[PDB]
Amino acid sequence: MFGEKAFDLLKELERSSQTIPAFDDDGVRQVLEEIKAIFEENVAQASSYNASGDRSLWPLLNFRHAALQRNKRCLLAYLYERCRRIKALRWEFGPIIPGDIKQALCEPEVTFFNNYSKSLAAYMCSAGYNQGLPIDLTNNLRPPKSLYIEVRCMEDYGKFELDDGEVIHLKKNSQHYLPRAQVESLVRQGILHHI
Amino acid sequence: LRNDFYRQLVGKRILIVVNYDIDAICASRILQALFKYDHMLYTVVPIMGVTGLKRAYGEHQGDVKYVVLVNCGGCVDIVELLQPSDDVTFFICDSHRPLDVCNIYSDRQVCILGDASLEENIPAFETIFYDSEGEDEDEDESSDTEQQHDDSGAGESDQEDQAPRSRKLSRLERHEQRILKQRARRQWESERDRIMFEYTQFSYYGRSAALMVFELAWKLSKDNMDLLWWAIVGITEQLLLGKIESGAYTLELEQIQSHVSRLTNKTNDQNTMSASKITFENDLHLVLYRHWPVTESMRYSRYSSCQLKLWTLRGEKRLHELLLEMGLPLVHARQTYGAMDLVLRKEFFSMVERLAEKYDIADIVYGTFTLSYGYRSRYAAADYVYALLAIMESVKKHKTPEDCFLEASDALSRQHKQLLSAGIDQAKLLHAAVFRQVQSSLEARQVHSAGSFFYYVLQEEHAFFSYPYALGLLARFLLRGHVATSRARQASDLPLIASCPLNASEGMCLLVGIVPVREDSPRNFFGKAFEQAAQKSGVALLQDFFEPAVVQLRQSDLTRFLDSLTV
Repeated sequence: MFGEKAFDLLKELERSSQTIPAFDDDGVRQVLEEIKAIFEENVAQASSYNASGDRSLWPLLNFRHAALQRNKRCLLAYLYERCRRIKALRWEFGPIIPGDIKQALCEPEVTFFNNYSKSLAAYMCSAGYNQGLPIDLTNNLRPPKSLYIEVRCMEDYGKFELDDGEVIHLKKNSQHYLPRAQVESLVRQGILHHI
Repeated sequence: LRNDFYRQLVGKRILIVVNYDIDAICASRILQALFKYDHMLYTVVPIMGVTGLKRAYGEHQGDVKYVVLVNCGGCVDIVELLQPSDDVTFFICDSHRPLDVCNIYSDRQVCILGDASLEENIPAFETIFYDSEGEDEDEDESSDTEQQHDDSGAGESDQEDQAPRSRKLSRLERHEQRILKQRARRQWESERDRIMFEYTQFSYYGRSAALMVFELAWKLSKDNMDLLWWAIVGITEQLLLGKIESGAYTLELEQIQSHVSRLTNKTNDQNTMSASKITFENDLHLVLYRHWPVTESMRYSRYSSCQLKLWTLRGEKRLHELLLEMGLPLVHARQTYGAMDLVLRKEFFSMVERLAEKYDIADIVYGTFTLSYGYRSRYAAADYVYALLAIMESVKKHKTPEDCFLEASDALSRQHKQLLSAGIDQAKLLHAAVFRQVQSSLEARQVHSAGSFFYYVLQEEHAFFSYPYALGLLARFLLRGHVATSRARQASDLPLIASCPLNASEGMCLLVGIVPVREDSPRNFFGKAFEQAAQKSGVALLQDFFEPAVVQLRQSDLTRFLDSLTV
């Protein structure tokens, strides 16, 4: 509000706790109209004889400085926590089952989502095996048990189960030809606290 | 037996637990336990009907070979039901016993647990499918059909003097070359005297659903106290020898006590909190001795009431007079039995059992069990089951049927109990809402005889009586109600019907059949009896339940169907 809106900007995530309908790209447009609204003034006195070098500007440098500080680092949070939440649910699953929407990508988050997924992919390749076994870490915790049956669920949406099935209808009663590698993604992003 | 066949059970399966029942859940949760024990993942199922079943299998169009259904089976030659079954292993364990023979035979995809003192239906297949009359599975004198079909050499084969089998008598002609058909029909119909004795006159239930299952898991060295209690629940549902029979009560006093008493894992150190091994005592089917006062719960059960006729005042007068001889205080008769003082609430049953011998009631006391989890309170034998039936809560959300099932099966744990008191409460309010209609309907004289039976119809929907369990309960409180006091001793013995409005379902006028009085073993005609009018005129009838004694009609397409169904 004079450098406070991020309290509102992550309020995009207000209901999106684990009862999340979906998400969007809020809180950038008018606010990054600032960054070019202001450099004009911040560099208005640039190498000027308008004061011939005295004490007078010394806040104004700092005015620019703090404006930018707030701007950039607010933004750092604005992507950073998004990486964090998506990373959490992506510890609940690979990029098999992508984001709820893939429409709340604030454009440069192309770079960011893909970068994070594939930095981690690289680290994966190092991990697991020297060649790299992307090694199951946070899902499908069946000890040695059945391979090919379907089960009961608790009403998922997103519909992202491509794996090996014609249509398994990844919701409650996603009950079809389900193999093991079909059902290899979701454990606690909202389904099978109950078979 | 499956001390051998259970050793088949390792691969994939589907465990279906057919339409709502207390046999169902008690019999199945144990097996869920068993099966996540030997590291198997499997499938439990809600069943909404035979169509729910058929779509369910349709949704499970794999080759899960170890298919399992329990407490069902008598619907078809179920290979006709379930065509793609090729050698798939099914398992039937149903106590709805009057089951088809084609399901028994065809030792391919079925489990004939045929064990019974009735060797009465042996050639029941040896003439209906094995013989036939005026048939096409045959040859002709022409040379175009010169191939031997599935020649049973019987009536199933030709009737034109072409039957290599059927070697009891002459060949060309007995009195004529087609007296084959004559004797075929002789045996056919003279023993449809016994086929129509099966499945087209009467139905019943048999044995347990899950006490056999207890003995199964007993042979694998499990002393699960809770499994004794769950099976107790499964039986005490239709232990109600007036509802559907136990019989073995005085024989299970040996059986189950022998299961549990003789193996005493601790004879000296059991005075502990958690799950102090089950006990046994002789107590009542008085509804809810424990958490309520007397004077409301002395009033909503039928058997205590009908013999002493309390929905009129005078019953209360004699009631008070027997509280007098009992000397209970009225305040104490209106505080919860546990909320009473001590000595009265100890000596209560101690006196009541012997000085109710002399005043019109003989058949209230039973033999059952009860136990603690801890120090909260001492739960009761059936107050689960009468909390369960109150969970069939057909709300308009469309999820609540299956959800209430899933809730119920998640109830009988020792964990989830905040809901169990909920079930008690819901049960009580319904239990005295039962009574709330009887006075209205009796003394409005709604007892429509209409000939050979008694008959009820109702007008709009109650959330009590949307579903039919409450409906059978209505019919089974009024019936005693009316027939105590309005009759001579001649006509107390005729059956009963009852309409059941469904304002929900566009107008269908549901019905339930129920039987005349005091004949425990002589049970329902209504395994088929309603279907007569279904043949005679026949209008949009249903028999969807594996429960037989039920239908579902249109709102108004019943009365003429009833006039046909007079006889």
